[PDB]
Amino acid sequence: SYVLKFLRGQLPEDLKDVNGALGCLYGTLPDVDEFGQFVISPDVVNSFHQFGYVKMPIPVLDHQQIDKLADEVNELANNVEHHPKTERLYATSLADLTGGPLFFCQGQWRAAWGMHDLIYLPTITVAASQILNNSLVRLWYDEVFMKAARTGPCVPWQQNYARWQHTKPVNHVTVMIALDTMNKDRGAPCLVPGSHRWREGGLLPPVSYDPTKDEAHQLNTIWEIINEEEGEMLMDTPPVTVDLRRGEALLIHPLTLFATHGNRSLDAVRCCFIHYMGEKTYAVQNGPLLPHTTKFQADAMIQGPFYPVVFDPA
Amino acid sequence: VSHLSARNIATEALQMKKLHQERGGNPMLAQQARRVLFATSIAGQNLDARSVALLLNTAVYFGMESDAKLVRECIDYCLKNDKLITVDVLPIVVTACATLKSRDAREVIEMQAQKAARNAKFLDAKDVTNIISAFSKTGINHEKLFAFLSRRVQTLARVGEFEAAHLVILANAFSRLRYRDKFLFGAIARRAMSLRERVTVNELVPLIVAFSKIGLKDPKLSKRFATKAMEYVDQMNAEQVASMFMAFAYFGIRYDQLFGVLTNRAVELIDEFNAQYISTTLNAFQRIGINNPELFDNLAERALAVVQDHDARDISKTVTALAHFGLKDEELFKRLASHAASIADQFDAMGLVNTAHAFARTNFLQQDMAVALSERSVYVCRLLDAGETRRLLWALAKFQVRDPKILTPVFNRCLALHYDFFADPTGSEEIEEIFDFYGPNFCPPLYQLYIS
Amino acid sequence: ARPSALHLIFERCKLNLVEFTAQDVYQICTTAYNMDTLGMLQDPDFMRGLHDAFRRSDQTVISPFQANLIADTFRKVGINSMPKEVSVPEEDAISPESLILVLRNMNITKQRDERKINEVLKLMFPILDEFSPTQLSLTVTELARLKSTNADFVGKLAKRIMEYNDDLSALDISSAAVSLAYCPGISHNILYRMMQIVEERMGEFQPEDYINVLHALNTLGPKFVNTFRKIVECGLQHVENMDAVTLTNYMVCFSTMDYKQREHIDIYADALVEVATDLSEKDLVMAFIALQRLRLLSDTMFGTMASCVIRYAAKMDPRNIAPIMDICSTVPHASDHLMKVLMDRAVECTRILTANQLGDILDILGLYPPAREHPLVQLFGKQARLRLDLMGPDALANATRGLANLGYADPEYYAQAAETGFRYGFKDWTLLEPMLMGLSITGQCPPTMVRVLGSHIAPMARSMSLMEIERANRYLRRLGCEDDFVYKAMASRVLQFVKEVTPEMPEDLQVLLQRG
Amino acid sequence: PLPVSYSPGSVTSTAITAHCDVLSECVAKADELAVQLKTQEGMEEFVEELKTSATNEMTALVKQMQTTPLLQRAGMHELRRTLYYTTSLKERDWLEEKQYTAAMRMLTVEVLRRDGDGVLSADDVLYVTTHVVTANFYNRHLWNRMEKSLLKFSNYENIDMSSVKAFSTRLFKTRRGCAKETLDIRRKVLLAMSRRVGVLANDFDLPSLLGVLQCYTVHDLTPFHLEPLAIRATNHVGDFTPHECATLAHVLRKWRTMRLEVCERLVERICTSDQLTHHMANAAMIAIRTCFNQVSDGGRNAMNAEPTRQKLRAMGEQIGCRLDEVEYPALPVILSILDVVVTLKIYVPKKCLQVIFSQANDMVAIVMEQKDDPITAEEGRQLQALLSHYGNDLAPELSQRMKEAFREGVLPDEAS
RNA sequence: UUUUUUUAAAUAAUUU
RNA sequence: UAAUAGAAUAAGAUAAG
Repeated sequence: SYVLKFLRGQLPEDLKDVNGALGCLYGTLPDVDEFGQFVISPDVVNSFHQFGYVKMPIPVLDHQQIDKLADEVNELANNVEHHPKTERLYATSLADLTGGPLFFCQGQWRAAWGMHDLIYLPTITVAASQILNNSLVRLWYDEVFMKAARTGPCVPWQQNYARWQHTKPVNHVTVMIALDTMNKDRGAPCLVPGSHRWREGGLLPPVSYDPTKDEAHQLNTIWEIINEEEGEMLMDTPPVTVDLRRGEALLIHPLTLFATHGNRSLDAVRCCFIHYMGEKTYAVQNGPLLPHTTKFQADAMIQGPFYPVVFDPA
Repeated sequence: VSHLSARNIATEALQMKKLHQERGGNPMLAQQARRVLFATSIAGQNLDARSVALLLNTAVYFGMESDAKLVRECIDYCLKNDKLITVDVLPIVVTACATLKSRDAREVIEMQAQKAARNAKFLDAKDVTNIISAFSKTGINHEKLFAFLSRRVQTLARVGEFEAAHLVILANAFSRLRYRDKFLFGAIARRAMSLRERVTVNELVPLIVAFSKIGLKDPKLSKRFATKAMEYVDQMNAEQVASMFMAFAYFGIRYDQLFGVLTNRAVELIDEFNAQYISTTLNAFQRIGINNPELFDNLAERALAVVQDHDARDISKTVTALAHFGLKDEELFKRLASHAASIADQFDAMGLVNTAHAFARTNFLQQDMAVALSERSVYVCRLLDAGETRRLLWALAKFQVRDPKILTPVFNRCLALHYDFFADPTGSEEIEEIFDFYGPNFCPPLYQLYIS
Repeated sequence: ARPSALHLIFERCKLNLVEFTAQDVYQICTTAYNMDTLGMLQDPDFMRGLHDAFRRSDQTVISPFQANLIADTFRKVGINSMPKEVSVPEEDAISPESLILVLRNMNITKQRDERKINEVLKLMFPILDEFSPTQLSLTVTELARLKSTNADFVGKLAKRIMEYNDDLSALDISSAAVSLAYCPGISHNILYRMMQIVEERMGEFQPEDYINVLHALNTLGPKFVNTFRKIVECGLQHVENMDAVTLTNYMVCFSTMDYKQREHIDIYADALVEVATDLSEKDLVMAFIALQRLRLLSDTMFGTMASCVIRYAAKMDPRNIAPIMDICSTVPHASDHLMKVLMDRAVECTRILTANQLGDILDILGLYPPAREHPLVQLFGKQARLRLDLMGPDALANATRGLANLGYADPEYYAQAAETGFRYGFKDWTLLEPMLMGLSITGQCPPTMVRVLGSHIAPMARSMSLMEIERANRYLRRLGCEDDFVYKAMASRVLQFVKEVTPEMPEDLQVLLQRG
Repeated sequence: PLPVSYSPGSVTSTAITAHCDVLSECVAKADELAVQLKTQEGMEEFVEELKTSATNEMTALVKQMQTTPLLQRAGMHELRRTLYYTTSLKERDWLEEKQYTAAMRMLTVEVLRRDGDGVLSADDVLYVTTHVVTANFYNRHLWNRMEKSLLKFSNYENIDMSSVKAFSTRLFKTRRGCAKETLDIRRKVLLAMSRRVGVLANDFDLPSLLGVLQCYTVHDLTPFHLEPLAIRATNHVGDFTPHECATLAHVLRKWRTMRLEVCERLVERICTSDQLTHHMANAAMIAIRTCFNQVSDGGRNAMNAEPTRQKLRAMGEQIGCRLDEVEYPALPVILSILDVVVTLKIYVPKKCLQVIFSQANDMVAIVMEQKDDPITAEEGRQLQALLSHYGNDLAPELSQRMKEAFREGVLPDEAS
């Protein structure tokens, strides 16, 4: 077609169509023979496979990049001048146009710069490939959480794969990145060590969510979904909260029991979840996996513009 | 780059933008400029109005939306300090805010429109064209401002104060706004007359295109343009020949002695035509109505070689033109249907319905194309006319599509526009076909409205 | 190393668990700026938490400059921060002090807002009678800095200030004079009365008062030359012991007013060059320009001032290279060493020079003999080819003329310059000529280019003189123009002066008379 | 059967109908009391009780809309009247900010949901746009969707006359202090129905014809599709009141329809008035000046040009003789009337001149003495020149006053 | 190549 | 406790009412 002279430098309507990654945060991706620098130690992989989660030794982003990424989150929940490309999100907490004390966004990698760049970050993608038995890494989807000051709620105990039942094999990993300093008083993760090998790699029954109640009861709902032996290993190794810095990341298994604390600080707290999947991932039904996405059929290999390949060890 | 002040950043961003838009669209420069602009802030430093305007324009030019920090800072500066945006930097701000569609952008555009309306008597040759082009980028309906700018343009053109570039920019800007002024365009045409040899081939074709698009219905200047361009055909490029065909299809007057020469020149450069040029030539021949199989065979043979280069617009226009003329090219139609099925999500509201109707009119049914466009049809129902909805429904019925998730949007749209749906006589036959397939069971209210 | 108590305090600050007021944030920032033993600026996660506390605090309690200092110390560490804008006082809050505070915050924190300025002026109009004499001068200064266009309100304030002549001191009088001089739209009657006030109390002036009055006189222009007269005589008894910057301002005023009494100008220049070594880069540049504009650059004068400017020539500002290059020319004095280092400095910063500065530098260096055998010609040719898109008609003419005079040969650049100049027509023969000089170096151009060039030339031939006619004919024959209209126009212009084909007429002119 | 969800814009009746009926009756009683006044305290007591009842009704409606899925099950006419009442009760100061925003956010959400399905008819888009932009409620997606949907001119082809008049009146009344960002979209509402107005040109009544013309001209819009609309007015003069003729003259001047033949009828109809005012006199002078500049001394009828100038001058004298009855509100009116009189060499009796110059004296005296309260220096110079030209014996006080005003410097400059 | 420009305008009607 | 300024510069096709 003819792109007008003042529209030649524009970008696609949704950043899904942007093949590759823009150079905004860390420039361009390294060369094919330059991907060996971001490899992680085998002890980190062993710790992930033993505990069900692991904290990467080094922060993944510089402070200026974290500031820019937090500005993207701050502008993704404007509620006055709503974000451009808001329709390019799988879900939003502001669909009601009011929001609340908790802001959650999904599929923001198609809406803002930096967030689209964060998907192709080598530091986390190489580690995800190593976790996934050195295979192709494909984005599953994104998620952004923002809890307000003095009133932010807490997300109770949950299993990630319990929301991904339409994907056949368990071949997933979660990377959670703290865009702000976190603690037990503001959005720190609370994971159960060794909880990904409890029900023979199965899924625990969903927890009962009763809002408008204190955080202690919300975090104490664990004793209602476990059985006697799981009670014993919970007695032996109680849930542990991980303190995260301004850029530190955390790898989480899909089957690991996981919750987030509430926000009692004087400022909002932000975090970003990115879900990755391997090459050998299939669907179970006929239809789309996400709202307004490419539809697959039967046991169809999950691929397309909505699930880009972010790393290839070949 | 850290040692460079923001006044130098604006200059280098403008340099990068100028190199990008004109001297080839190198992605290297685009991504370097995007990376440089992504880490810039107008905070704590005193800056000129021109520097802020340049930063805003170069940021917005490189795909930066209204949620950016630099864009927000530049937009805020303009609002707080408005009088600092003189007529020299008004077009920059208007061009930057044209694509930005937000409350602050709307307010800024309105304030600059009023400023340009007040100061329309004091502009010179550069300012009038720059302002009118910048306001032609944005979609505005301030007729009074356009009339004042046209009066100033006529006053300046009486003393002969416009070059060929100024003339083409003015004509394009005024034809984009659909501002039909017989005297303004007569003055522009007479200024081209007076300029004479200073208007080259590269600067004459866009003038003819802009004069054809506005539609003045004046046969006195169309003949003159044909005569003036008849000597420049041998120098014309393929992209210029296609634009010439399109412009003189827009005019609507038949010039056989010119169309023959244009056809010969197009045949000479058949190896240089892309998909866009083929689609433009076919659409121009469809509009003007001449049926020339000899050029059509060459155009179809060329289009069979550049199938992978075809865009959704090109596919729609080429298929519609080939269907109108009753030309049978089974291989080309199969390849185009497969390609359209490949890029079904790029179709806009008009293109999807045009492609579906053109494929359904000819006895050509392909499940790869049919399923893809039927599924895509859901997202464009809300942007269609009553006649377009009727055409889309007939094409969907010819595909034998019965999925309720597809049929409910189109039936809702045709029910909301039922008066215009049933008031078009030329589609009456199509109506008695649509209800012949679906029957009274599907959407009873539409059937009852059809009976009445 | 942070001990347990310090570590826990730092953690509480990092987690936004401590409610900080603006005063406490200011104290912490002052401590960090004064003593770096704890490494506060070396912890990004601590300074970011302090900034987050700063945003969510009540900043109205602290002075505007305290908020500006917090913002500056956050910017220095790498955090993008800006103090909040103050709201316009409402209902009972309108008092003179509260309204002056809004302008002061707009000044110090660089958050200028025309709408709030207008609202403050409308609120301050009714209560203008409650202002103390000092607050009126503060308002005049604040409005002068903000580049306000409401000259009527500033005139009212000036009248009220001048009603209190006895109360005001010399410093206040000088500040009011310079602030009024900076405002563009002040009625000349108020300026005349203020200058009359300044004329008296002349001996009470201090060096800062002299500098302020000289700045005001420089801004005002020659119409106040009489007042400047009362300056010069008043400065005649103190010239032998005076500040260097004051003498530079004196020379600038002498250049601006076009002073006629040469004895005082010579006295001031001779006193200036004694202490010219104490001047900064900008002051030295302005003094060097002023001495040139007054025809006072003798051999000793130029040598002494060039010896001083060579010191700053090593790291000269890009805005200062072109002026001293201009002063180096148009004088019959040796300046080889100055021009060498100036050309080297221009080479160093070739990638940051704007289009106008590059064109100017090339224009001055066009006719310089030692500039041809330099890398600068080639580097500037590439830079000009890059920057042709950002060049106006004047920059185009300057750059093309400078490159053509230097012997720079590049057909593509000259063709691109001609095409760029075809986009906006050449108003003058001086603008059009450099394109012809550049294109005549290669001796060939497309027929369309020479055809458009002739179309441009033919109208212009009705005013050019005989020398310009000969030069245009030379360029036209070099480019190979076959159009008859242009040659007919040039021959018609020639006939006006000659009226006949003189036998002695240069052989080149007879060919023109045949209208080839 | 297909699960279509298209309900008529103007059956499927929910409790929203009853709530809107209660609100309608309350507003009707309040407006009836408002008419009845023309016991203020007892009146305002009943107004307060009705306001409390309406606030309770709206609170119940908002709670029902929040808790239950009522909007999806509701019709569409009920949604339109709910939007109307939510926007209207805010201008009447019967609702708070929080409740108004809560009620409008869900209305916009439901409107966007119905837009996604495509059931938004060609009339409901115009209705929602007019009742959202005039209330100055900003939603980015809603505004962008409406603006993009207002460019499909083929949809807005068979709009009813009542809808056109109601939307035009709604846009016209709230024009005075509308926000700038709301202007452009307002114009896109007017141009969407411009052809319906043009084909409805021979159907409007005379009072509403001028209303449409003023609504279009006040939004700096003079579309060609409304060209017959003006022409009929030019061919229907004499049925207008004398005051309306001034606005008709201004409109016809802005539509490039103002010729010599209509000027005579317009000025005669102006002079048929019982007593002139500043508006009729100013419009008449502007029309006379405009028709005075349309004569060419070297055209086809160059020999006929001077008689036309004499006719224009005499009919200007007709107005000029009646220049003492009017009351000038501001100096620019005087400086325009006197400029027209001097430029066209119109003769004015000394009595009218004395009254005119007496009126301006009080104004300049107010400006000079009060000094607290915008006569610029150039306007004062023009007034001084006018007084000197006509003679200083007319107003000897004004000459000294204005000369002292220049000496003191009270009058500001045009630059400031 | 000779068309035209310069107000503070505020009077529609409705259950949306 | 905190206040100093410089530059003058033009790109150009949306399947319409």
